Amino acid sequence: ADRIGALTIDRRTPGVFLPPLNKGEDAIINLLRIRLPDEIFISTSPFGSGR
Amino acid sequence: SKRITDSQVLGELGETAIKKIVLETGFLYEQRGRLEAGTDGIIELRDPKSGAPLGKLLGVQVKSTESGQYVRENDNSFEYLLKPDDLKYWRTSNIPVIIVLWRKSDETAYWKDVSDCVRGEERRLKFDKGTDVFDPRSADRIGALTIDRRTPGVFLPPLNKGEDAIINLLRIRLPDEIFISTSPFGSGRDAVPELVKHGNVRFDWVIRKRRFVSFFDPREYGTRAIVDLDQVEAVDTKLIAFNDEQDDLNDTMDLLRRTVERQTATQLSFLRKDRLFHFKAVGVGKSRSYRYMSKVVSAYSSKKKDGWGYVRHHAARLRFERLADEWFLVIDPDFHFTTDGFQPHRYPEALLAGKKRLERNAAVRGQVTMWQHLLVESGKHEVDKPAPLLQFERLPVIQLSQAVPESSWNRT
Amino acid sequence: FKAHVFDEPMLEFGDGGQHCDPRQGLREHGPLQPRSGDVIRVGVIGTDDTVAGFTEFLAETGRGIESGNKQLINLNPDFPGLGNQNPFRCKFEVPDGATVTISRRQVNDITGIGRHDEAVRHAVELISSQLSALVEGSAKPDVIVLALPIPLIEKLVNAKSEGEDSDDDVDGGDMLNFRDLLKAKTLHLPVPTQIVWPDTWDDAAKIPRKIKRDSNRQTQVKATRAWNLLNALFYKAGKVPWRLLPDQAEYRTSFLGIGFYRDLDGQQLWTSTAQMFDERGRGLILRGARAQTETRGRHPYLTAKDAEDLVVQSIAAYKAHHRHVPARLVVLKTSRFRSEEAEGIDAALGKSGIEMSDLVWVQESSPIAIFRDGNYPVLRGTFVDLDGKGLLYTRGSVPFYGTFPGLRVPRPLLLVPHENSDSTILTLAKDVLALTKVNWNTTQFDQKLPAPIKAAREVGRILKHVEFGTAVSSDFRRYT
DNA sequence: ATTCGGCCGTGTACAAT
RNA sequence: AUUGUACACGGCCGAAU
DNA sequence: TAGACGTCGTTTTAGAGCT
DNA sequence: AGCTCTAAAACGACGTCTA
Ligand SMILES: [Ca+2]
Ligand SMILES: [Ca+2]
Ligand SMILES: [Ca+2]
Repeated sequence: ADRIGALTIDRRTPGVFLPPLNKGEDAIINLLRIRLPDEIFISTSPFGSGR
Repeated sequence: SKRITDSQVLGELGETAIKKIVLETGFLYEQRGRLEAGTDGIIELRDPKSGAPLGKLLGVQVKSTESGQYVRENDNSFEYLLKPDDLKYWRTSNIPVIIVLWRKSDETAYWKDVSDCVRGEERRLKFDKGTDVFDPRSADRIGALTIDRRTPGVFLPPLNKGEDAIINLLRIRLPDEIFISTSPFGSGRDAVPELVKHGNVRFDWVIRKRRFVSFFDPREYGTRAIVDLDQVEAVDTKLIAFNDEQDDLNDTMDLLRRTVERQTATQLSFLRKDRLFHFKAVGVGKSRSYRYMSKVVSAYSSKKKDGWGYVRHHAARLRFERLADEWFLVIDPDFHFTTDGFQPHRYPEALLAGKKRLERNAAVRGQVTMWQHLLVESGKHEVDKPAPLLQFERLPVIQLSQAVPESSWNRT
Repeated sequence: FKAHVFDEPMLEFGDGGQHCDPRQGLREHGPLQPRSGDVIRVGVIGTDDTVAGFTEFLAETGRGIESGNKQLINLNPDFPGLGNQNPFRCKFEVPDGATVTISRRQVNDITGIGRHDEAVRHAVELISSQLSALVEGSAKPDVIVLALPIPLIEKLVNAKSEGEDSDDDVDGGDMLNFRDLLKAKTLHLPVPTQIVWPDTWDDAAKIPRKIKRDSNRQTQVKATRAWNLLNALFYKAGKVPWRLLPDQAEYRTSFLGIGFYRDLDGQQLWTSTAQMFDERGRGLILRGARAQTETRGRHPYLTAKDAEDLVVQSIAAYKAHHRHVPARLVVLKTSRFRSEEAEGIDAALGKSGIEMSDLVWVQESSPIAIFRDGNYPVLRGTFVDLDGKGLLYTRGSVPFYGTFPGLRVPRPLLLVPHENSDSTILTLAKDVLALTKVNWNTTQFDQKLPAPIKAAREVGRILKHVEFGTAVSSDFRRYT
């Protein structure tokens, strides 16, 4: 009975592939990402450089 | 004292009816014995063509009702509620489990996968009365349950009994006689102005090698100087159409094209630069729609679009073929573009590519059916006027032993 | 009109394993001819950016590439990797010292040339010298990959010359093809060469179109690109990936495809041929040769004696492997068979004793088609017998793929056998449909054209630049 | 000139409903 | 040119007037 | 000790019920 | 008008009273 029941245990995974493998260490960067608005406004002010 | 209530008889009848439906489909059905629990039977798939069982099983639970509407039943769909223990047992199995509801009053069967639950509810199944009917047409979909779409390399042969597809050929019924004669001119190019000079004008004739070939009688119209009247003769069409000589075949094809052009001049117009029969526009900047039977539906042959302005006309490169001593007309759908409906639209490559790219099989089938209907209707007189010379009939519909599992491809 | 639908022809992989899809068949059973040694040494030529870029892609394919479309897993399968399911049972390694780097000064030398034709010819000479160095040394690559950089592609393909088109000012026509010229000029080298653009091994890189400057080129998903590229690399390494599963009781047949190509001046027309037959064993031989005649002209058809010599060569090539003339000779041509051609074929067979022959004109310019009811076209393999002329649907809905991998309604082939033909059109269509699955340039198995016809046109591209009378290798690996 | 047949070559769009 | 199809454009050929 | 009567297990559909 | 338990039928042996 025990031997027969082991047939339906489905030892094989349902066709899943695992990209990653053995890895040593991890780290993070001080860099941070920025999202930008989809609109900018430009003009020609009567001033030179905002002074 | 022993009694077999109508409920048990009805349940057995429903199981038998579902087994009969499965066998009509072409699969194999196995009925479980007394020790059944949560599964009325097992369906095994079988290839309709080779008859080879596919070894893929799926459990089936059949619930039968004598009559009475389901939960929230309407004309388009209804709803059903499962028992929790039954759902748990179905989920702990290793084969797909379907549930089929069989109503005896209207003799209907509706099937659904037990795991296809209504969004947000575990035990509700929303049966669509149009697509969930249990019958051979659903076979492919049932087979789609056996295979796991996640694992690669697994597939299933087409499980439908067959399909029906049409061809674009239209059989021509040639007139029993053809007018052959001599002529002063060997080429019709010089003869055309002579015909223009005379009274009646019609372009349904061919001049190839000083010989004049036509369907209509040259005497009865203005084509008098084109032909030597003494040598005019009418002979059986088998001596001109169905023979082996090359120039006879060329003259037959040219005469058929000109006859089709004249016969369909009411709706179509010819473009000699591309040999294209395009739906002529009535009035400059005025539109047209066509109604055809396939069930009557309208296809909109001529469309302008705003901007600078371009007009798309449906068109076809109608050609002629001779197979098995019979003549067939080949329809090849296409589009023509005009700046104002008459003057051709220069630089049409972008519009042509855009229109062709989005066209799928259904659109092309609709276009070819519309063209077939137009050419069939143009061959009828229904009387005053001369009867049309060429009559086109649709070929018998082509039967295919296998069908595309389109019903299972709605969400690929 | 009686219609028929052929089941998908059976392919043979690995240790006799059978499957109807090259991608899945390779994954399960492996290549038909196992490679001796578990490493396929691949040489890379290009700039240090592209050489390093392509090197990690080969390693990336070893790790495994996920599917580009989970909805259609059969049409866009994931690349397995280096585990038990490795498609080719081998590692694609770039061994140390097997790389040649195109210097930035060398690229600027090619780019700086004004005329497009002169730039292409100068580039071919430059790459040919690098290829000679790669094979002369101890690197010993099995197949050499040319990873062209983006600046080179713009000048060689898109004809970009510092904004203004000086060549277009000359108003020349039919600019030289860099790929075809390069393959012709390196036929004497013993290692097949593969050209790879950065788009395949780098999704980030973008290459603009030649005319539509704003638009970029669109490529398949990365997994599909790896499947097609590595299969070509494996085939160019010298081992046949898969073969049509042979029926136990079939006539020993050799398929000969005949095609035509222009003579680099746009007027004359030569004839290029391709021969396909089994290797008396598990193998499959695909040769590509040019007619040895010199009857110049513009006619897209053979003459009496010229067609006879074509069959004599094909019989001799077949006889060199099997030591016996074939039982059946199937000839596929891109143009209608004429009386002079057919009597030329018959004369060659009479001198050799071939029993059965078939002369089929594979035509793609046919307006005849059939349409089912629905949003999908007819099944691939659908056949209609139009009075001795076969309407074969080599492309269409594929039940294995779950969809139709096309852009519009597919255009069927029209098989028009000549009068001097033996096999019925039903059997000829079954053979033609099977031949479409044995084109090794791609792993997708629904090809419109049969391999002998497809291989004949590919041979014509390279041989357009080969001077007549120059002996060249007939192996198809040098042309695909 | 036409009418019938056909073929080969270079580009873009798209990854399939 | 990873891969091919569809489309568009162009060149050309065979038979008879 | 025999011996129905009972509880327990399932399917099967259909009703009175609380909602 | 939906759920949900609740009736009603059958089979399968097996304690439990009930003498
Ligand atoms: Ca049952
Ligand atoms: Ca039941
Ligand atoms: Ca290739």
